[PDB]
Parts: sequence; C-alpha cells; structure tokens
Amino acid sequence: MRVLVTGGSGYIGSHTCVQLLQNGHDVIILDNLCNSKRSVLPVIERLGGKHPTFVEGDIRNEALMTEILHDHAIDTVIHFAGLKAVGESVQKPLEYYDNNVNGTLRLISAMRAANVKNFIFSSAATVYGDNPKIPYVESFPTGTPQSPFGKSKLMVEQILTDLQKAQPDWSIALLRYFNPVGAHPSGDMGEDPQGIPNNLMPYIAQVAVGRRDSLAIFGNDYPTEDGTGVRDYIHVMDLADGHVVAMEKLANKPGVHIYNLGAGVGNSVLDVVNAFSKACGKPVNYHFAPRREGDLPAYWADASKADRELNWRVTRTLDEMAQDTWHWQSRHPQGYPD
Amino acid sequence: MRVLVTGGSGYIGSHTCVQLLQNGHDVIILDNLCNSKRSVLPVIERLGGKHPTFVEGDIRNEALMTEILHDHAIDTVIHFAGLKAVGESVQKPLEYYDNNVNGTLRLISAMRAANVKNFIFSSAATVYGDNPKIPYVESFPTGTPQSPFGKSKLMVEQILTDLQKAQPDWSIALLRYFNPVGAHPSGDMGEDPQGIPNNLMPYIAQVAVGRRDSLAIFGNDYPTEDGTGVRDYIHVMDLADGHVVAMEKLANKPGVHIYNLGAGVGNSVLDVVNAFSKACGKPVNYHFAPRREGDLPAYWADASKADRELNWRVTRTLDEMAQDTWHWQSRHPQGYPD
Ligand SMILES: NC(=O)c1ccc[n+]([C@@H]2O[C@H](COP(=O)([O-])OP(=O)(O)OC[C@H]3O[C@@H](n4cnc5c(N)ncnc54)[C@H](O)[C@@H]3O)[C@@H](O)[C@H]2O)c1
Ligand SMILES: NC(=O)c1ccc[n+]([C@@H]2O[C@H](COP(=O)([O-])OP(=O)(O)OC[C@H]3O[C@@H](n4cnc5c(N)ncnc54)[C@H](O)[C@@H]3O)[C@@H](O)[C@H]2O)c1
Ligand SMILES: O=c1ccn([C@@H]2O[C@H](COP(=O)(O)OP(=O)(O)O[C@H]3O[C@H](CO)[C@H](O)[C@H](O)[C@H]3O)[C@@H](O)[C@H]2O)c(=O)[nH]1
Ligand SMILES: O=c1ccn([C@@H]2O[C@H](COP(=O)(O)OP(=O)(O)O[C@H]3O[C@H](CO)[C@H](O)[C@H](O)[C@H]3O)[C@@H](O)[C@H]2O)c(=O)[nH]1
Ligand code: NA
Ligand code: NA
Ligand code: NA
Ligand code: NA
Ligand code: NA
Ligand code: NA
Repeated sequence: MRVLVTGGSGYIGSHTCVQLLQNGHDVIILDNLCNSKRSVLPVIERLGGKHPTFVEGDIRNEALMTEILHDHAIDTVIHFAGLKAVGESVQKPLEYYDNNVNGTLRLISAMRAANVKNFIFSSAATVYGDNPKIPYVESFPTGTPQSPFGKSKLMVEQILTDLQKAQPDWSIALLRYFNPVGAHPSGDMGEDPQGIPNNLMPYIAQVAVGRRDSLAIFGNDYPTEDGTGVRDYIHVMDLADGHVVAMEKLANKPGVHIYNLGAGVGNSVLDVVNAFSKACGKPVNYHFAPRREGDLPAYWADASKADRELNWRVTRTLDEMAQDTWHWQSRHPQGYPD
Repeated sequence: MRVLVTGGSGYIGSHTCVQLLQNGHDVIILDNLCNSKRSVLPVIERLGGKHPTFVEGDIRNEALMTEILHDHAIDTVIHFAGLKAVGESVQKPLEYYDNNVNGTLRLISAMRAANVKNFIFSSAATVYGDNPKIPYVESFPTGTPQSPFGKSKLMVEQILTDLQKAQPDWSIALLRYFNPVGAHPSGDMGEDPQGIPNNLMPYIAQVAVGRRDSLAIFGNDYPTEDGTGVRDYIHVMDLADGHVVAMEKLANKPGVHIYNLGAGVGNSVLDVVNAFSKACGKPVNYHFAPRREGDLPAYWADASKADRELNWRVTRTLDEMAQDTWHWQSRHPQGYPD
C-alpha cells in the first residue's frame, strides 16, 4: 500500500519504516526534524532494502499535508509525529497541545480534503489514567492523564472517535503503546535522545556507556515485589511489526479499532537494570531516589485483544531489548551524525 | 480597562459589550461574522453609550490576534468566539474542534506573545457531564460531555488550567454558563439565530411570531414534576453583568477562577412555555415529541460561589426573560438587517 508516515524519522517511526519497506509497501516520510536527523534516512533505506521518500515539513501545515496526500496517492497514514517529553509538557503546555492536538487536527483535516480514510495513531497507556485495575484492558473507560502530554493523547483519541462517527467510512486504529525500548538487531538504528534521557532504558544505557554516573531509581517504596516501579516494556521491533499488521489488516475496515500494544507482563526497575548489567557485562551503577512526580506504581497491558483480532503478539524478550540497546549504544556512542 | 471581546458581535457578546461600555471600559470587538451581522455594531454603541472598536477577523489567526493585543494595549480578554450548535457538532466535529479548541489555542498563544495575562472564557454546564448530583457545584469533578461541542469546552478548560499552572501570573476565569435567554430591555438587541433555532426560547418565540407551527416538546416522561425537561434559565443581561464583575474583580488575581453562572433554580419546558404565553398574550402552540438525543432530565446551577466571592447573583426573573424576548422578537421580526 501507499503509506504516509508522519514522524517517520523518529525512534518508533524509523523502525516502523524499515518493517514497512520490507513488506514491500511504498513509504513517504514526513518529519520536521525537531527530534531526529536526516542521517537516519540512509539507514532506513539500507535496512528497509527499499527507498522511502522523505519530505521535511510540519503536520501543522494543512496545505502541505493535503498536497502530499494527493501527490503520492496515499492509501493510509501512520501518525507518529508530535512531542512526548512528559515533564516538559508540564512546563510548556501550549507547545504540546499545539503539536499534538492541533497537529493531528490539521493532518486529519488534510486527509478529509484528499479523500484519505485509513489512519493509525500513536496513542499511550497514559490514557487509562490512574487505573487501579491492572492489567489495562481496551474495554476500560479512559481516565484523566495528569500531564499535558497525556491529556493531549486522550484529546486526540476523542477527536478521532468523533470524526469516525461523522465519517463512518474511516478506519481508525488507536494504538496504545506501553514502554517502547530496544533497537534494530543490526545495532545501526535505535533511540537517539538529545540531552538528558527521560526514559529508563536510554538513561541506563548512558550510565553504562560511561556518559552518566549513576541511575536514579525513582522510588523504592512502591507496593511491588521489589519496591521499584513496574511497567510493560515492549521491543521497538515488535511494536513496528504490530504497526505493519494493524495497517494491513485494518485498511478499509470501518470503525475505531483500539488495541493495547505491550508484552502483557510487568518488569520492575531492578529487573531492567539487571537485564542491562547482563547485556553490557558490567554492573550498572544506580541509586535510590525519591519518587518521581506523577509516577504510578505498577501497570502492564492486557494484550489479548490484539492477539485474538490481529494475530499479533510480541516475540522479543526483555534480555533482547537490553542487548539490542547496548549494541546500538555501543556501536554508535554519538548516535546519528550531524 | 482595555478589553478585547472575541465574538463581541454575537448574542452574549453584544450584551456584554454594552454593559462594559456603560462601565466606561474601552472595548475592542473581534468577530468573524459567521454567526452575527455588522448591523449590531451601531446598536451596541448606542445602547452602550460609547464607541467600541470593531475588527473583523478570526481567532484562528494568531498573527492578527497578536497584533490586535499589542496595538490596543489590551489588559484582559473575554473569549466568547466559537461554534455552539450541539447537533451540528455531532455532524461536523472537525469544525468544532478547530474553531473552539484550536481557536482558543491560537488566541492564548497570541496573548502569551503580547504579554496579556487576564482571561475570561465562555464555558458551559455541559462540562459536568452526566452528573446525577444537582445542583451542579464547581467543586464537582468534571464529567464527559456527549457531543463534540461539549468536549471542546472541557478540552479548553483543561488547556487553560495547564497554561495557568505553567504561567502562574495569569488570571483565568472559567465561566460555566447555564441556559442564556432574554434580550436587552430596549427590545432593540437580542438573540438572532439563523435558520432553525436550536434552543427552547427562540423556538418558542418563532412559534409565537407566527413563523412556526408548534413547539415540539422533547420528551414528557422525564422524572420531573411535570415530565418535561428542567433547566437553569439565566437572563442574558444578568450574564453580561457577571462578565463585567468577573472581569473587574479578577483582573491581576492569579489562579483559575471557576464559577457557575445561573439563576440557581430549575424551570421545566412547560414553565417556560407558560411564561411566554403570558408574555405574548396568546397561548403558545405546542406538542409532545420524543426525547431529544443526549438530553438530560433535570439540572440547575449552584451559584453560591459567585455570590460569595464576587457578590454576583441574578436579578431578572423568568417572566422578564420571556417578556424581553418577545419584545425584541416582536419589534424586529427579521432580526438584524443585512
Ligand atoms: N517513546 C515512548 O515512550 C512513547 C510512549 C507512548 C507513545 N509514544 C508516541 O509515539 C510517537 C513516536 O514517538 P517516538 O518515541 O518515536 O518519538 P520521536 O521523537 O523519536 O518521534 C517523533 C518524531 O516526530 C517528529 N515531529 C515532531 N513534531 C512534529 C511536527 N509538528 N511536524 C512534523 N514532525 C514532527 C520529530 O522530529 C520526530 O522525528 C509519538 O507520538 C509519541 O508521542 C511514544
Ligand atoms: N448560547 C448558549 O446557549 C450557550 C451556552 C453555553 C456556552 N455558550 C458559549 O458562549 C459563547 C457565546 O455564545 P453566543 O450565544 O453568544 O453565540 P453566538 O454565535 O451569538 O456568538 C459567537 C460569536 O463568535 C463569532 N465567531 C465564531 N467563530 C469565530 C471565529 N473562529 N473567529 C472569530 N469570531 C468567531 C460568531 O460570528 C458570533 O458573532 C460561545 O462560546 C458559546 O459556545 C453559549
Ligand atoms: O531515570 C529514570 C527513569 C525512569 N525510572 C522509572 O522507570 C519506570 C519507567 O519510566 P519511564 O521510562 O519514564 O516510562 P513510563 O513513565 O512508564 O512511560 C509511560 O508514559 C509514557 C509517556 O507517558 C507512555 O504513556 C507509556 O505508555 C507509559 O507506560 C518508572 O517506574 C520510572 O519511575 C527511574 O526510576 N529512573
Ligand atoms: O425545540 C426544543 C428545544 C428545546 N427543548 C427542551 O428545552 C430544554 C432546554 O433545551 P436547550 O435550550 O437546547 O438547552 P440545553 O440543552 O439545556 O443547554 C445546555 O447545553 C448548552 C449547549 O450545550 C450549554 O452547555 C448550557 O449550559 C446547557 O444547560 C431541554 O429540556 C430541551 O429538551 C424542547 O423541548 N424543544
Ligand atoms: Na513551570
Ligand atoms: Na531531549
Ligand atoms: Na549525537
Ligand atoms: Na453524521
Ligand atoms: Na443557525
Ligand atoms: Na434576519
């Protein structure tokens, strides 16, 4: 199929792009490069084994969106583009609402204009809010995210839902992601955060690589087995695969298809650390720090639905997630070149 | 003070503009005229007894907003501008999200740019969602509005809240309106809906004026005293006054000030009809019809908070609401001139 991948050059997008090309689809990448580099492009094509078309631009530019859509005869759109730093969203709410809410709004409006009716949105587990009921299931009513980032994702899911209701021919998938980690097995592609990494994995990686001193373990008094926070870590390649399957099986299938994308099991901070220590061949330095504001104690996804309906489930393990990360971190200490 | 009134030429805005001028404030009206006419302008100035400056434009145009803000040295902004047809919002969700959510976003972004930090937003009782607890109180957590319109209002309240948190010097009032009716005592200003009126009052008016046959009473089996739906009707002049007081007392007072704006009592459909029959000197034709989709049975506001904190309460009665409407309807059967 002909697919437009917004945010195609970022972490999740790049991996998804490779899988898509491998599946022989025609890929058009639209990215504004605020959080990625042109350097990834050649890697995508190499790994993907096919040439993806790249367009530098902003999802906020409806006129350009509309033009791309038409110009390439897009069939479906995968929307990864936006801002995701939680803490920063609290400090700069407007930018989040603008990039995420208005950003998606301008894109779907362009779609309407070009007669494109298949969409895939990068959502998040955050939309469940403070849910005591774990694992999280798609049948659960949504809650209230505590950050402008989380709120922005829920607001878009709502806007998409309403849009589908009004234009019932649309196929819209709301993919709720859990905690994406890992990198391409090649070790030539991976997450390349600028500055201080906000997520656990990259931070660990940066400690291991010798860039950082010690990993600060946000709270050790949680009501978990080991006292550290528990999450659902999902390999970026598994995530990418799920994106290809969702796209292929859902295209032209009217409705709003919500699916949690996770491993369906929880791992603590200690578990992750240990896995990385193992991967990198040296104990990862760490210390216990106070709980991070807004952090829930433990949650993971109930991924039965995606298994059942799309025959999708993860295949990579936690160890692989850590190994692949170390391999990329180690092979490209400076990430993507400028 | 120097105030920018978006949507200044519409129903609520025009009345508010008069009261503001009467209070000697300097008024700048910004309206795109999608739901109002330039004809109202001279009425505003006449009734207001002062000249308001008018600018034709769109809240969506951030650059223009920014320019107005600076250009007139605005101190505070009253934001009435947006779309409000509930049923239509269900049919055209994108337009609602765009005008309301993006629309406000572009405006507050312009404010930030021009260093304006006092805001008044036209919110709605709809934000409480399906609340069995009546009357509705500001301390109640918000619910989930069932239309894109309702959702759009809640989304903006959330975005404003987050913004205030990030820029704590801002004063933001979230004015939750109940059911606005009535018109200026002069009978020379009032609500001028185009096409089929969606609200009860105007519809009644149009039946009385001889434009419409019979009023369709949406459901007569509700669990109310008379079986018809019960609401909190609030005279547009009371509403306008509350806007002046809120603006004057809240300016430069940091925080998010939420206030319900209603009479604090409920009236049924029958009650309203009767009041209008009385006002117009002839029985208003009506019939019973099935319940309207999404209609709640009964609710009204708990307006104690505004009384206490701003010393504001309504002063007009239901009869006056009906009389003033009939007077305007009758004196200007064709509304504002083209
Ligand atoms: N990484 C996670 O932990 C996490 C968890 C849940 C959801 N998500 C969502 O998944 C998506 C992909 O995230 P990611 O980890 O790949 O992050 P990322 O930053 O690597 O990818 C986002 C990409 O979007 C681009 N972009 C940003 N705003 C843009 C705009 N207005 N116009 C055009 N391009 C724009 C960035 O330059 C970047 O290349 C995002 O929507 C993110 O919110 C990720
Ligand atoms: N009337 C009600 O029953 C009701 C109840 C709750 C909330 N509200 C809110 O109060 C506000 C005022 O409502 P109203 O009854 O006066 O309606 P209205 O339609 O008379 O007033 C809105 C005005 O905004 C203008 N406008 C619309 N979109 C615009 C845009 N993008 N840029 C610039 N101008 C724009 C319209 O032309 C109109 O003059 C609205 O935000 C409405 O949502 C009203
Ligand atoms: O330096 C660090 C970083 C993280 N953690 C802990 O590690 C766990 C994972 O934290 P993190 O990588 O930041 O991800 P999450 O907060 O769990 O990610 C959630 O939030 C993302 C952004 O909101 C998406 O919504 C995902 O779906 C969601 O599961 C948590 O228990 C953190 O307390 C630390 O102890 N130290
Ligand atoms: O032709 C009509 C019109 C209305 N009604 C009834 O009259 C009452 C009032 O209806 P309406 O004027 O449409 O206003 P509301 O739906 O009550 O207004 C609510 O919704 C507005 C738009 O959402 C704002 O949120 C207000 O705060 C809020 O109280 C309801 O019981 C309706 O069922 C009829 O029976 N026939
Ligand atoms: Na801050
Ligand atoms: Na960064
Ligand atoms: Na680098
Ligand atoms: Na429809
Ligand atoms: Na109309
Ligand atoms: Na007219």
